[PDB]
Amino acid sequence: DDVAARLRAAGFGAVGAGATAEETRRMLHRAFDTLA
Amino acid sequence: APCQVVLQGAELNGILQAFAPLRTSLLDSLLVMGDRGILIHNTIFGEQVFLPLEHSQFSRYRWRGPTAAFLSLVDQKRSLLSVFRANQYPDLRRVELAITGQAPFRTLVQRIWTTTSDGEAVELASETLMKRELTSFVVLVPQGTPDVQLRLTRPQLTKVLNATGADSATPTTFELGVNGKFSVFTTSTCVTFAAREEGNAKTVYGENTHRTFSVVVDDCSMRAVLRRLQVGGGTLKFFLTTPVPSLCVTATGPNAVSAVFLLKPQK
Repeated sequence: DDVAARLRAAGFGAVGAGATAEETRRMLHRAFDTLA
Repeated sequence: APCQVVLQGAELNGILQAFAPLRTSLLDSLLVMGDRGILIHNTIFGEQVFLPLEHSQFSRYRWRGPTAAFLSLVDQKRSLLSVFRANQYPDLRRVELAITGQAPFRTLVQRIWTTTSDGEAVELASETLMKRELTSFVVLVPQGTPDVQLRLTRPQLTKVLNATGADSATPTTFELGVNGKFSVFTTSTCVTFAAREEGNAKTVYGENTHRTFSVVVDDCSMRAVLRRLQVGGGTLKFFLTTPVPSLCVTATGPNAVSAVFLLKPQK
């Protein structure tokens, strides 16, 4: 979709689907950090 | 059970307060659970919305194995976040989440307890909801450190939101000027405050208030979204370097939601 492309161009990290378990595990930690 | 999450006393009160201002805004959402807590994701008026519940906010939180995602709705009118709904559970005493099994076939069983029993004998008092994880799911989430942060009080955020445009024919500019002068305006509205690095209602505090910028928000849904989430005050975080700039507004408070809006790309 056009939004996923926009979000990717905005720096958003992928969680789930196309990533290893340790990768999305790392991404969630970063999201909570920046979201805090 | 391998994964256990418990809300009781203090922490249940905390979660209940976190949800109060949110009303029904997150009933239909994606629950992303992992060793860090539960990340509740949604889209409101098309904008990215997130609500992080740090594991430390629960009475007990134990997580093992890969991260897991669940659709909060067990059915059209009922959700795994309905317990936390304002006054739907008057005698609410305890809420427990248990995830059993192995990816990609784990199951979430949510058990509720009211002031009509003692302890958690399980079989005893209750109301229970069950949900299968997602086998496959994808979520784009924000990351990295914002280049600028401006903490605004309730009335300040309100002045700002009232200034932002509301249509494709009325662009909005967020501008951090030379002197540390913060302004938000349209071709018919303007509002300005004085930055100042956090070591008088026109003074806003922030981080790196020396880094100027002049960003424009697209068709701006900011006001509608934030008004819907009933955000009191909040912190504006600007991510200026990525190809597409982005403005994340995190609500002020213990377990505040955030709405992330995309800014028009520059250069």
